[PDB]
Amino acid sequence: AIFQSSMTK
Amino acid sequence: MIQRTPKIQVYSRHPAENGKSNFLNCYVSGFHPSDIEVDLLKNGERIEKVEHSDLSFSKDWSFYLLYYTEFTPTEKDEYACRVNHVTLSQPKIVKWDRDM
Amino acid sequence: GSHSMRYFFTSVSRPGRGEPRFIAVGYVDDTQFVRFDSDAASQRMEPRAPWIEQEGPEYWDQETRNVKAQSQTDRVDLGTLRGYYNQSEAGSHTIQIMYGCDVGSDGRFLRGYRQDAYDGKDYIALNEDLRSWTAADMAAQITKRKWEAAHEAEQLRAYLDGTCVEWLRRYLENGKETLQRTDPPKTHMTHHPISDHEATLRCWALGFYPAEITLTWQRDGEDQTQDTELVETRPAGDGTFQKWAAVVVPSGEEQRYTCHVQHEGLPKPLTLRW
Repeated sequence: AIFQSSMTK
Repeated sequence: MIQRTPKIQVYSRHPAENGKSNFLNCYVSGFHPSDIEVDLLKNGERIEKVEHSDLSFSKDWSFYLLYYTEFTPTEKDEYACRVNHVTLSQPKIVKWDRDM
Repeated sequence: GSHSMRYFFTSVSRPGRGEPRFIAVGYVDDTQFVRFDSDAASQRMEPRAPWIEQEGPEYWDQETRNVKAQSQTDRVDLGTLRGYYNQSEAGSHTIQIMYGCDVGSDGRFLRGYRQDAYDGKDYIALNEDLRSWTAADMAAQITKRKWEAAHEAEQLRAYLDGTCVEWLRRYLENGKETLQRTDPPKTHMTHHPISDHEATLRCWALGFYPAEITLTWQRDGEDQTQDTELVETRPAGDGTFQKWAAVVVPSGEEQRYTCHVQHEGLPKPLTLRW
């Protein structure tokens, strides 16, 4: 399962 | 960013046996950017039914793709891969060679 | 043996032609199992291996939700990075992301990683300690300060050495017949004269898995790297891989040359000689 908490750069 | 030209291999899934069904692969790798077209040709004519893998990329960020179709190799028949990419002044055609 | 789970994300901007193209793929070792294509009709994470198909509706909802979220993050970053590099709205640009975790033959965490790139070049990477970052340029140093401030490393680490491992362990079992296999290389040699003076020896490795393999030529025990022609390891299309290495040898001296094959599926390294 993929990472659930992507954060902008 | 200086754009990267694709490496191209044309080959079969199994050792070639004239008259026996097989799969023809064109593996394109090391290219950037990702936009690209790949076609497989039988005696200069583009094969209608061809599939490819989902876009992925390598350690160095260059992309790779596999295109493939069913084919029955013979002695007379000629096969090739045609790659169309922004780094290529004209589409690059690579002939299939059975033990390359 | 040891195993890895990795996800790959590519976002390509298409100025004037709508939202960026977004493609995600997931692998366990060298076996792909899911994909998402922003241009496809379903707008769902899709299965790409038989053994993942058994996951229920809650799984596909979760992956679909989260993969869309990833695309929206990356879409916004394309704008941000374009600004960071003072680039025009007109050109197409690419963000690539890879992350994943490794476990040992005991299912325990070995290491975790994440690297991000812009236009095919390193942007920012998580360090091995999973606590700090390496920024490749002045733009990425801005991202770095932002992520340090937001404690992003801690969140990603919780995934890399936690949930990533748990899922990987589950996949390894559900996909056991496919994933916990090692197909050793079927090896052979070919030989063709090129003139009265020289001949080509090609060492073949076929139908092996995983893709990791090493082919080396020696001459009377001396490493021949490289009067050696070595192709990239390539997919056969049936879940196995191929590779060959060739040398051009003096006519009649083939006996001096040995091909050495190393692969996880081989109890001992092989030596081939014509």
